[PDB]
Amino acid sequence: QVLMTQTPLSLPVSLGDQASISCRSSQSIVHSNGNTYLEWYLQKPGQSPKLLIYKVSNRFSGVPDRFSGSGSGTDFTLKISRVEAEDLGVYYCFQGSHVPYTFGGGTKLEIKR
Amino acid sequence: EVKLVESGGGLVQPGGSLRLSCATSGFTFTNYYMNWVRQPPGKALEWLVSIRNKANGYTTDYSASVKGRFTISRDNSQSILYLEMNNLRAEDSATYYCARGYGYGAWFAYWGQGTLVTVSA
Ligand SMILES: O=C(O)CCCN/C=C1/N=C(c2ccccc2)OC1=O
Repeated sequence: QVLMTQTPLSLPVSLGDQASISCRSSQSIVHSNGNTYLEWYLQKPGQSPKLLIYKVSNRFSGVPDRFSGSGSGTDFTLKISRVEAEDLGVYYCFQGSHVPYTFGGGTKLEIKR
Repeated sequence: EVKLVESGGGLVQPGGSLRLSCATSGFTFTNYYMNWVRQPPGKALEWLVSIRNKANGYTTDYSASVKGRFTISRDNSQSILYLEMNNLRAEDSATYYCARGYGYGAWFAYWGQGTLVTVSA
């Protein structure tokens, strides 16, 4: 089981600030076909998860371009350049390269008090 | 256009069983991967089962956790995904979600609203 370590657990932000979430796989995540199936998800309160980025870096259609993903080896980062109220929720990174497929523990992006 | 609607959750005592359903429309079913993911009330999304499209022989892959207790299947005539769950227990109580892949290389590009499963008498 490839472990996905997500950090931080809680990321308090102010609307309009940049924000970075990171992941850390315990082994390579390169599928045998060559692709790295690393995606990012966003679960808003009460809603079902939504696909943000796939294959480490490809922003899914319809997703605000303030979202972007990157990384190499076992380090992956999901960046939000300008946090909007609608971006508040729980983010999950996920690897779908090696079985069993694995999510990170989640990162709660919330309003900073 | 793309629709996924789960159904089959409920309240059940330990050791019992249920069959989840995932009705879909808006796309040619047989050509996409389908999956079941659950989220216990605290907690983190957890991948459970997955089944590929026709071009991949409808191959499946299970999470050890539900191995030999859960079984996924798909009715291609009706475009419906199912999940037979046996010998249920506390750690199985959660919201279950069905999801379909993306042709450009993504799992769970679309999710159903999910149904609830509560175990514990
Ligand atoms: O996008 C096209 O219209 C569709 C035809 C076939 N696309 C199949 C799909 N390919 C995959 C998929 C999912 C995870 C890793 C790599 C590929 O999931 C799908 O459902």
